[PDB]
Amino acid sequence: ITNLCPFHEVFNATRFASVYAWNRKRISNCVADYSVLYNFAPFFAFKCYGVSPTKLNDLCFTNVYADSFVIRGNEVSQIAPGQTGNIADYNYKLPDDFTGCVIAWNSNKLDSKVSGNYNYLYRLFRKSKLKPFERDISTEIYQAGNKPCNGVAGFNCYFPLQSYGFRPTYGVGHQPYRVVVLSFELLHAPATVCGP
Amino acid sequence: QVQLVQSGAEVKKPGASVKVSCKASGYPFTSYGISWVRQAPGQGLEWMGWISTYNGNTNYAQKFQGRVTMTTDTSTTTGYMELRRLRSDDTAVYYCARDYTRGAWFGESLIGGFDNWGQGTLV
Amino acid sequence: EIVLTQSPGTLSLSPGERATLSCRASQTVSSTSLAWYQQKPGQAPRLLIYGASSRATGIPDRFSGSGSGTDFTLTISRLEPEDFAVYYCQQHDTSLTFGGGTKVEIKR
Ligand SMILES: *[C@@H]1O[C@H](CO[C@@H]2O[C@@H](C)[C@@H](O)[C@@H](O)[C@@H]2O)[C@@H](O[C@@H]2O[C@H](CO)[C@@H](O[C@@H]3O[C@H](CO)[C@@H](O)[C@H](O)[C@@H]3O)[C@H](O)[C@H]2NC(C)=O)[C@H](O)[C@H]1NC(C)=O
Repeated sequence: ITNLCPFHEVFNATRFASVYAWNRKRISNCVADYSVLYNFAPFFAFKCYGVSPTKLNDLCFTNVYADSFVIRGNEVSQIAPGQTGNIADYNYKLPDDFTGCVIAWNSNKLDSKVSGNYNYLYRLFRKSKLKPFERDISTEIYQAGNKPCNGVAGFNCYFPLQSYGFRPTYGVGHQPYRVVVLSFELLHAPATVCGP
Repeated sequence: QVQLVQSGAEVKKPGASVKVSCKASGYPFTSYGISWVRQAPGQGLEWMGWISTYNGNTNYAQKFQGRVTMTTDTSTTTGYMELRRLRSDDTAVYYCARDYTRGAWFGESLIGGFDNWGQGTLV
Repeated sequence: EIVLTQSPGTLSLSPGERATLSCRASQTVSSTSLAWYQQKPGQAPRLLIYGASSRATGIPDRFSGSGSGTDFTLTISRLEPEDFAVYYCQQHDTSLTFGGGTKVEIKR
């Protein structure tokens, strides 16, 4: 096993997907080096839910799942097991038995237009709460009240995916924080990704 | 510490094919792609080729599409042009660089550029 | 494709003076996709800046970058006369296109 895991492709990027439709990257045979994760670029806390970054260079897993998006600063606390909210019920679900880490960092210089950013969409209203690790992208109108809308999208029928509306001149908190979550699985399976 | 070396200067006549080698050392030749660029005297650079190393995907420019094909030998960690259809006044220096703009595994755009350059070869 | 526009045709400056370089875009270029390159006589180009102002290799106190959206520039201060090199700027959003270039002279 001489390949090197491309962690320099998730953190190093320019076109992170939106929260309502994220990208799931699966890691295969390689050797991972966690030094650059915490030794260098300490923008925010490593926020490791299981085990610890200090002991992340000896144990190894089968596959690594990377999920990336951009969210609100005030919504950052919503990215944790056992919590619910406007993005933890219809947008992104974190299982209560989650293992791995979440990395958030400020992205003002990256995602900010003079008028603002509106390409990022998030779902607001939906029938029920999401199952863990499930994607529910769908273009449809919400039937609110007693009026069976047939695509009119008028009164009492609101489009769930709401434009986000970032800003480069507003105070902190609402400024975009880019979040990449790394998920692991330790099981009696043939080892595929292991560090030095 | 990173080292990039190539072959010596070559002289060719139109109608033949030119094979150019680029040896790389000092870094793992698996997590970075190879970018091959032209530089002709009196003008700037071009973007002939982008090649991955983990797989065989290429990103040949449409200007030279259908004429450029190059390979990678991971045993020696070398890039080979086997350029065909040589033309008279295409004499220019050739540069091989370790690219940090497109990932070698998944292929999305990166942030960066060309960080290590060879000595270039002349035909 | 996407083409870049440079109009510092020739800089007539003595060493140690302010140096401004322009890499104006055609229609739209993303903020987090750019590159700059030095070019010394009889050598190979090297990477200098890979974004807004992020340094790549050394950059002691002179090389800085700025800009936003569709315009971008590079700033040099206290120019010690060793460099006097050619400057290249590269875009990244649509395929890959180098800039025309810019010559820096001695100002005898
Ligand atoms: C995302 O990208 C940044 C920047 O990428 C850097 O520049 C490119 C043009 C390429 O040359 C990349 O290979 C290069 O990493 C990465 O941040 C940079 O990581 C390097 C690797 O450790 C850092 O180098 C160190 O710098 C310290 C400074 O004191 C030295 O003492 C060390 O000896 C070592 O050289 C570098 O500082 C750091 N920041 C920069 C260049 O601004 C980043 O790692 C990458 N993301 C991931 C996940 O790898």
